[PDB]
Parts: sequence; C-alpha cells; structure tokens
Amino acid sequence: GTILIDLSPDDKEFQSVEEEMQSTVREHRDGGHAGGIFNRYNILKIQKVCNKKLWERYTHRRKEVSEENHNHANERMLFHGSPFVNAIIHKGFDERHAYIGGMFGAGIYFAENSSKSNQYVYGIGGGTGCPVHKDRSCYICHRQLLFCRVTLGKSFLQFSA
Amino acid sequence: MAHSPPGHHSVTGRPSVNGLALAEYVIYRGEQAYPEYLITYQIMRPE
Ligand SMILES: CCOC(=O)c1ccc(-c2cc(=O)c3ccccc3o2)cc1
Ligand SMILES: [Zn+2]
Repeated sequence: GTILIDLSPDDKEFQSVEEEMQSTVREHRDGGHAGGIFNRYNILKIQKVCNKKLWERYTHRRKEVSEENHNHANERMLFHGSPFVNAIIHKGFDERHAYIGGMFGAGIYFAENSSKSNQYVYGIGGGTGCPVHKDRSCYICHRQLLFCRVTLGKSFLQFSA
Repeated sequence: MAHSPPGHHSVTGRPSVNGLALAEYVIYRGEQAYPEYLITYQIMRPE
C-alpha cells in the first residue's frame, strides 16, 4: 500500500524538513560513539510517505486521544531512527519497533534532536555501525531517518538525567 | 510493549541536567504515529 514521492530540493516542503533536521543536531555525551562525530548532514533525498490505510489508522486514533484531552491531540513532528525503517514505512509502527529497555519503559521512542534519533539508525547504541564498514561513524554509507507525525495527547512529564 | 501511565497517552522525557538537550517522547500504541517523511542522508566529517 505504500508509495514514496520524491520532493524537489526547490520545494519549500523539502526545505522546511531539511532545516528541522540540520538545526536540531547537538553534541552527545558519548562524544559520538553511537552516532558518529558530525555537526551537520549531507541530505541526499527526502520522500513523502503515502499510505491510505496507515493514515486512517493514525487519524482514527488521533480523534480518540483528542476527545480524551479537551479536543487536543498534542500532535508533534518528531524524529525516529531505526534498523526497521523499511518495515515501518510499509506496515506501520507496532510493538516490534519498541525499545524494550528504554528509560521510560517499553515503548516507541521519538526525539526532537535529529542527532539523537541518528544514534539508533544502526541499532541500540549504534550497534556495530554501518553494514559495509562496521563503522558507527561512517561518512560514506547512506543513512535513513523518519520525520513522523506523533500524537502525544496528555503526556506524562518525567524529568530526568 | 508496556502501557502508558494511567490517565496519559504518552511520556515526555525532559532532560533536567543538560540544558542543550531537547525532549524525547514515548508512545505505547503504534497507531499514534505516522511516518511522513523518509530522509536519506550522510553525516559529514567536521572540517
Ligand atoms: C533492534 C532495534 O532496536 C530497538 O528496539 C530500538 C530502540 C530504540 C530506538 C530509538 C529511536 C529513536 O529515534 C530514539 C529517539 C530518542 C530516544 C530513543 C530512541 O530510540 C529504535 C529502535
Ligand atoms: Zn559504511
């Protein structure tokens, strides 16, 4: 059911997304062990993901949340990095994409920092790095992230280190 | 997959120590997220 539509780098939708990606890079306390050492990205491509059935599933659940939270879905756009990106774009997020040992419990995790999501592109802690060179800091291999629409509704606030 | 705290639909991880770190979020239902954009990229080696 999924189709991918390529955005032109001249489209403002491309530019608005690229800017979100670039401006939310930060330094990480691991000094780059998991995600690599970098201040910015070379964006090679941005594609819009279109799936009718996955969209209606999202919008149906978004209405339920909104109605339980003073008509406020509390919808954000957030980053997600994962070895499962290909399964996610075809079949949607489920319990298989959960971070079972995450600090806030076994769920699906999203970041405001693109660089934080980048730490999981090759697996937890960056795994063993890119498939071709076994390098968590590979400057050659192509990486993929998702920029997702996420319904937070009433969110439990957990302060943390 | 676990459940959200009773009365909540998600968790917000808010860094209290690092000022420069933005928030992280968790949902416990797959249908509360839609993967809109697929971004292909390389990280770049600093100068
Ligand atoms: C073997 C696949 O590993 C997972 O279960 C897994 C774990 C975490 C993530 C993931 C992906 C993220 O984008 C992310 C963002 C903020 C905080 C934590 C995050 O964690 C993706 C997949
Ligand atoms: Zn590589």
